[PDB]
Amino acid sequence: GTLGRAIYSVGFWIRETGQAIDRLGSRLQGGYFFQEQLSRHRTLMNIFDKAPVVDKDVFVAPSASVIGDVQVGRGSSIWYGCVLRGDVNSIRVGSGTNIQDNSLVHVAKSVLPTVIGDNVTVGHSAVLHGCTVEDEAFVGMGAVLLDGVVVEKNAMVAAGALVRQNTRIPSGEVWAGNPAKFLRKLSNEEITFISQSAINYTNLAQVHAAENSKSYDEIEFEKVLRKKYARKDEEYDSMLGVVREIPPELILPDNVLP
Amino acid sequence: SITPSPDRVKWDYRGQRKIIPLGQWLPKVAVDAYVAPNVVLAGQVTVWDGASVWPGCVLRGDLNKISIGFCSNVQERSVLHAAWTSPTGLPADTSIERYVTIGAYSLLRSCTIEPECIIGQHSILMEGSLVETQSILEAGSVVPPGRRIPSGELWAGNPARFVRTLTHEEILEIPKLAVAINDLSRDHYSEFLPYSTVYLEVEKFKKSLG
Amino acid sequence: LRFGYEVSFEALDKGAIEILGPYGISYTFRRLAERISQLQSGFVYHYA
Amino acid sequence: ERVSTDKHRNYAVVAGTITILGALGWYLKG
Amino acid sequence: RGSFLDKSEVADRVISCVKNFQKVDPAKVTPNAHFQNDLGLDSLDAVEIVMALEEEFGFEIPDNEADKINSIKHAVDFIASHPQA
Amino acid sequence: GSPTPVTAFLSIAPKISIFANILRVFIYGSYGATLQQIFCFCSIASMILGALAAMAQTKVKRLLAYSSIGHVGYICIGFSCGTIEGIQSLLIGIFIYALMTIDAFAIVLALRQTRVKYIADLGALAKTNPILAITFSITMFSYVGIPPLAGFCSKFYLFFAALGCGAYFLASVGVVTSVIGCFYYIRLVKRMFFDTPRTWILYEPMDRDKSLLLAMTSSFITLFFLYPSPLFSVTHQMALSLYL
Amino acid sequence: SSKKVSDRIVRLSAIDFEGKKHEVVGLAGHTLLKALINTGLIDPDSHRLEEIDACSAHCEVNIAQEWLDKLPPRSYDEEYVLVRNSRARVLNKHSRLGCQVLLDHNLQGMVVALPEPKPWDT
Amino acid sequence: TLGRAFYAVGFWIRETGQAIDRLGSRLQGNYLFQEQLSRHRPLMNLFDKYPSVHKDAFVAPSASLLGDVHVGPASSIWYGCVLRGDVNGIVIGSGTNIQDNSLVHVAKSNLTGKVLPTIIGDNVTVGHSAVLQGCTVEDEAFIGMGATLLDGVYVEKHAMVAAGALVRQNTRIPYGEVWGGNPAKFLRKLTEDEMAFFSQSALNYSNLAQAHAAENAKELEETEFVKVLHK
Ligand SMILES: [Fe+3]
Ligand SMILES: [Zn+2]
Repeated sequence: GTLGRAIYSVGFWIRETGQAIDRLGSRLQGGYFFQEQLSRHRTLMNIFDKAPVVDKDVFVAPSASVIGDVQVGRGSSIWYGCVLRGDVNSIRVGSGTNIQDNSLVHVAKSVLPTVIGDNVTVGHSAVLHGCTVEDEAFVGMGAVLLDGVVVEKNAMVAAGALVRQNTRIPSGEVWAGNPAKFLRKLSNEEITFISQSAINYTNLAQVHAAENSKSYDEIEFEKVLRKKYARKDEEYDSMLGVVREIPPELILPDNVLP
Repeated sequence: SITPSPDRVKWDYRGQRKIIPLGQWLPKVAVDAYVAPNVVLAGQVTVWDGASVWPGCVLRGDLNKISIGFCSNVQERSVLHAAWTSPTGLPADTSIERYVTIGAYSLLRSCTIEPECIIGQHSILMEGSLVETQSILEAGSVVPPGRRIPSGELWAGNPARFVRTLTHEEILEIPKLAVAINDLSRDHYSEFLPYSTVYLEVEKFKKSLG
Repeated sequence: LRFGYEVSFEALDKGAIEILGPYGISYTFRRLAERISQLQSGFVYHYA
Repeated sequence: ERVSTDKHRNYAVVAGTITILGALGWYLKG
Repeated sequence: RGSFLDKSEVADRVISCVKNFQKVDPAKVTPNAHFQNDLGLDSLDAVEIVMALEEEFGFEIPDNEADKINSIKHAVDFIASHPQA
Repeated sequence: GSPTPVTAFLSIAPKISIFANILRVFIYGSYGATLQQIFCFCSIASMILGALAAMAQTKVKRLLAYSSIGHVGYICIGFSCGTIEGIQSLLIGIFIYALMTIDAFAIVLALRQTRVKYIADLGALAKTNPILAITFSITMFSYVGIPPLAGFCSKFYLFFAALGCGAYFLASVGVVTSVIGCFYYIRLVKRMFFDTPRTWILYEPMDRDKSLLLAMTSSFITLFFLYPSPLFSVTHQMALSLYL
Repeated sequence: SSKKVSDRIVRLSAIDFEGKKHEVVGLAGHTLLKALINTGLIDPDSHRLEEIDACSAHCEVNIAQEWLDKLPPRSYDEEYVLVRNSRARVLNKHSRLGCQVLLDHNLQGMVVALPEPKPWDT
Repeated sequence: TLGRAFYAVGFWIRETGQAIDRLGSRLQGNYLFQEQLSRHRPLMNLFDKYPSVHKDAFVAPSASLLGDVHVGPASSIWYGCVLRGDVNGIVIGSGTNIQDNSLVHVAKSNLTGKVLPTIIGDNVTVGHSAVLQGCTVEDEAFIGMGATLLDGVYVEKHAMVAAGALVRQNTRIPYGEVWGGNPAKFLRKLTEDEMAFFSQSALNYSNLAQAHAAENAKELEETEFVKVLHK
């Protein structure tokens, strides 16, 4: 009522005074400081009149930057800080696959388009520059794949491996080292581990997307719930006759639990 | 055929959240520690006092715990991750003890770095690896899963190989380096006020829209 | 020269003075503190 | 549209302003 | 004072328990003897031997551990290494 | 055994009330040399066994309990003299001991966040929490009776009351106990500052409620030697007003 | 000369109070207490500092007599801790502190027993 | 110094003003200041070491320029880049490109030795995931993809370090040579066709950077803002 209106007016005056004091302090800084502004960073970017086409189930991190001709299929994941800008060419990422965080899937020329198949992992900080990776492959963390490289189905490039131009990684084979020597044969248990890793990371992507697609109200509500349910007392709960069950909001899905 | 979602966020008006709590797991950052605004700590991340998490890196402890110890430095654009179980049957949580300097493009997964360690950039530590106390790995070194770096040694090469033993004078400089990057992190820390002023910008945007 | 080490240092400075000084005092006080701590046996009957 | 809708918070603000005024009057009259 | 049974006492008790079977004979029983082959017994005989051992020693043997008691040496090691015996 | 707030309250609050009660029932009512002899024997035992038992302790709470027992023994020397200066010294010692105990238990509750149990747990605290290490070392030295801090004021004025008391035996036993019982405080200070343990127990920061109280108490303890006239005058007036 | 960790791995077994058989994996040079804590049958917060002064017999494990001959004998401090921190003030003659049990390939395959856990909170 | 003292005083005044603003917001019932927003700034400064970036030079919003970077005209810094020059300056010429997810940073502390400022010339590609650490690269050069360059590394004009190469301290890559391998070593001499390819790649990549900057300079989407705000 009138009390609320008066308190709102007082708060407005106090807010104006505080903003004036903040501006005075910023002026006294000497102009060196760079004021923090809005985000200005767009996750999905349309370039060359050519828009990204991502599925409704793909988890694309807000820190991830997809630009231009990236087309990502069902159940895929693009993690935090990964860059996929198909502007001079196209990038086609299949279904059930994951491109982990801080990685880069760039394409060149205008022709060596970047193709990544299904149920394939491209590990942390991995660099791709126009590769053709087939289904159910495995590129390790830090592996860099140059122009025209082709990796066959069920083939592994180990961590920190340079794979040069026009090199073909054959099926059921592991390639490791700076000039990417042949290493091993990637046995059946390893292939099963590859498939299980793809499925588990798809589930982890679903969990991450569910957590990351929350607005301010959901974030605040779950923060309050987490703070209140962080620690529990059983003596007083038993004395009162209460249980204090964990809410379903903080229950992590069993797909990502050991 | 893939079906694009019409209600997909192509612009969040706010970058990636620095702290991403998964379920009941809330990332914990010590007040003395400095984590850059560009980092992403997701899941079971625990950064202790004096840590120097530098811009551009990511720590995703959703699969298993990730721990950064006292005065530990993790540098720009590195990646830290973990997974259930390891090839060595030891606990697979990523542990980095005190006085450990970790370079720019370090790719750490299920490592057990003992205190007072130096690790160069482009260094990769796969699952089950541990670098023992008072050890140095130079830039570009990659350790295979289950490989260990013995204490008091320097290692190098794309396959990790022993180069030479470490003299006491060289060993004593690891904590000095750790506290030096700690001091630089403290210098970086003073530029951030407790609360950002971006909410004024979002309120201005709301007023402009209506 | 023999007096400098055989008598002054080993027999007196590191010997009788130290045995009857910080060393023996430390040992006796350690054992006495242990014996006193043995009294607190954690028994209500003992306290009564 | 320009009113605070929390009755409890409004009463708390009124009590705080009353407290400040009372403390100031006590200091001036003491 | 004392949490594990003595190795010699365990060996003697296990040997005596094995000796108390009609089918077995004291001549062919040795500290390292396989129940199925050396003693000429059957699956039910081995199961009953394990049950008699656990009844004598007064503690329940897990299923897999009992399945891995196919020898007198294995039985002695398990009983001597168990704190509930 | 009791929860840390409970034991802090038990160590701080009942002491002053029971001692004021003792002054009002014994010094006023039943004032006679036999009561002072009883409390002299009790003070000798309290100091000697408190020092001896706290030397052998390896837990923070038990060490605090035995330090409390020893300081009660010092309050008992102040009582067992039973003069004007004796009662004034008793009151000064009670005030200083209450302040020091509030300081120590505030620090303990600050370290309770990470569940500190043993003396070794606070090892290498001079690196993780420097200012906390200096604050707790200052508290330990105050418990010792090092001059610049507040504990020494109560200490020497108790000893002065004992020298004007005629109780040379009591004063000598008290001072020998003061020398003997310094060792475990020094061991605490060593654990914070001198040791380099293989593994460190990182302690979470404080709350403002404990931090403000700890800052005020540490400032009072460290800077009490610059201005003890108010406390000395108040305690003298209280001792004089006990009778007239 | 690859310097892996599987060589340092020492594999042993533990039967806890209720009799369940457990497999415990710990590195050589790392104590049995650390190995059991990593396995998860000992509360990590109960025992944090691997020191005799900070040990209150919360790391106590009963070991077989045929295994006691493969590790160094109990020290005076260890015996004192066992005597003091016990239900009855007696020495179990088969129990040793987990802090002083330095794992090694000689002790690889050792079978230990974890007694009933004790409270440690205040 | 007096400048740093005034900087600290300004920080105190700004903190007090922001606290007053938040008090007024709480009085109004507006709790949106509690909304945790990204505080990342594309250009971040130290006390008196603000980065310089010429106009008509592309800097991606995800790129972070910390400290004493000195970007020149017509050059590009792409998404995910980190450019740290707090300990010592970073000089970056005209027409160069710092491609995606790259890092150009100066050494922290003086424990190893004197801190060498980072220098990058004109019309030079600086790699696609490179980690340059206080080195000098001359004009019309091609630092390769995911390449490590340690302090003291001097790459001459028209010289190539291939992808994945790790050039160690105090190493000089001479004119018209390719260096690669983890212990960076010479492989094969360059050709005038490859040098022309380097220059043409630099030019067309600067053009692509201009296109990216033009596309990114568009106004923020009110539709996307409303979509995020409402549910
Ligand atoms: Fe122990
Ligand atoms: Zn590219």
